Amino acid sequence: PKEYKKGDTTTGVYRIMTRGLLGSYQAGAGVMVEGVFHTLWATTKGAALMSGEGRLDPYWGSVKEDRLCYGGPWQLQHKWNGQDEVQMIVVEPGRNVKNVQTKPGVFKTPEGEIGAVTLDFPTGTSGSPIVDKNGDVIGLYGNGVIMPNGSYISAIVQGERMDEPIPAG
Amino acid sequence: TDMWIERTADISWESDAEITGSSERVDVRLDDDGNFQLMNDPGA
Repeated sequence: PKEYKKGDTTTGVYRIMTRGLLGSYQAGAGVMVEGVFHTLWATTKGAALMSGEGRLDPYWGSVKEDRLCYGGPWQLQHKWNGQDEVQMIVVEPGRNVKNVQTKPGVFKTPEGEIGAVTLDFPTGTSGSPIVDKNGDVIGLYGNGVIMPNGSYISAIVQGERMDEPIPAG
Repeated sequence: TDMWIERTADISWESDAEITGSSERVDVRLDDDGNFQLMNDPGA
């Protein structure tokens, strides 16, 4: 019964699937970088994930910042430079993956400030990575918030790289 | 467990998205005979 081991952590973009009553559906998306899976807290709320022949357990998270990672500390380090356009790697449930280019905006936080995108995709797309012109992940597609005209914008969810103690077996 | 993950794309900026605003990704794997599997497909 060999689920005592770390699962597959191949670098890439992933769909997060789960079982419902009648079948399976996509709960969200995420990104695997440096052997660590990154997603929003809201997509799994900490549930363990099967990956290949093993498991990934939650490692660190922040409900407030809507960030969650598995298999090690938060590795994503790059941020939107505030000027350039970005590309979202859109992992919409039931759709082929596509890259969509967009100009983020700065939007008014009480607790500081945040970049947001005007792109409006279903909430099962949440946790899809957003990349810069180098393919560096600058954040994740956050859950949308409603504007005065009834349109939605979504935060670029991102925070600081966190430290890992030196591994030994 | 309750939930699992499936690799569906590589991480990259795409030139073709830059030019038109939106591009479907072309992330392919090939079996022994040179036959394609489309990783990006939701049914793969």
